Amino acid sequence: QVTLKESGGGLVKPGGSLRLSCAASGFTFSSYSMNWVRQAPGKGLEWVSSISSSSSYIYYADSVKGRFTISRDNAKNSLYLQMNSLRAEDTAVYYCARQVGATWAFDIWGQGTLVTVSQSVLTQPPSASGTPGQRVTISCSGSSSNIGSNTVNWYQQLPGTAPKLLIYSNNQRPSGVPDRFSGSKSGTSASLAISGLQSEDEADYYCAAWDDSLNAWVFGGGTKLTVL
Amino acid sequence: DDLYRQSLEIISRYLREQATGSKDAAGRRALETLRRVGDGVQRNHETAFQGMLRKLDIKNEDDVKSLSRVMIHVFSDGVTNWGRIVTLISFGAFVAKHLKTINQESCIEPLAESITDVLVRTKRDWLVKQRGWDGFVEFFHV
Repeated sequence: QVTLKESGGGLVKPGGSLRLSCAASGFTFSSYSMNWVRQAPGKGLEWVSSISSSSSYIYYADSVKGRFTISRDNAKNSLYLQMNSLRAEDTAVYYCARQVGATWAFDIWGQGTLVTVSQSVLTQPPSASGTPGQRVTISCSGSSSNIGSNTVNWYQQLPGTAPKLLIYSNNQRPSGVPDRFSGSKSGTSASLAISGLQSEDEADYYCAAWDDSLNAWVFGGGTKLTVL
Repeated sequence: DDLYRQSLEIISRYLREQATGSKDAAGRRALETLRRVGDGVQRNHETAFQGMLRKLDIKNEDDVKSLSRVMIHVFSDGVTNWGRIVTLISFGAFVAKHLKTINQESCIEPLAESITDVLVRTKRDWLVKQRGWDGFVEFFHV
């Protein structure tokens, strides 16, 4: 059983500190880059930070630089996020996600841990709709340093669930993703196509890519898909 | 520069132990991966590597000094990926075994230097974006 489980979430005062942990099970943790991705209640996914297998390469989103510190202890199969100088805008569910070495897709995600303290570079249309059996298309717009230079990944987030890898390397499906889902990339744009819409496809969809200028992962704002 | 120094240690250590025939943290894990992947590329491309060796005709120190030329010209097609990089290092190990048979053990160190030079000089930006030797280990994890 390959899993991740986040811990340490809770209520904190602005200016306060909190340390998150993520426990990895069923895999060789020391051979993977790991990431933190957060989600403010009712808002899109926001990438936070990433750390390579031997901690040699660390990256932070602009919104957390100087305040958050990522670390890992491979002997304890553990990923950490030390958050200092917490702000109201840091309120979110924090997800731990394993990165695939060959593709950079986030294939395993934890359930998340809620942190309560009391703009996206890729763009997507906020909504999409269709009737069962119809074909729907969701676009993801980027630029030269991200989609124009790097592959695109798509994540599906069903209501009340953690995101799941849907598409990687622009158009590849992981095992367990039906062939009704497909992806394409052209220039600085990408698109997710869902053929023969099904009731269970009602979800939020996010595209993501590495950005060479920002030295950060950039997630799209998300598209809420309704099946009428 | 930490990247050149680290890359040199890994590649030289790998080429030396491949010549000798006896196995000797980020660098450590990169070496374990390179032994697994590199020995695999050498077995799978043994005939192609033999042909490249005869064509290059490495018999002394002066041939090792001119070996960098081919490496820069193969990378001139604008293609960069870990597969190409590990093929270059595995070919370097193959040449280091041949150098050991013709009593040219002293040529392994400049050969390692030459491979590292071409790699770190022409592909520094790509290597850095790919998380260097951490990315090398992650890319080939099985």
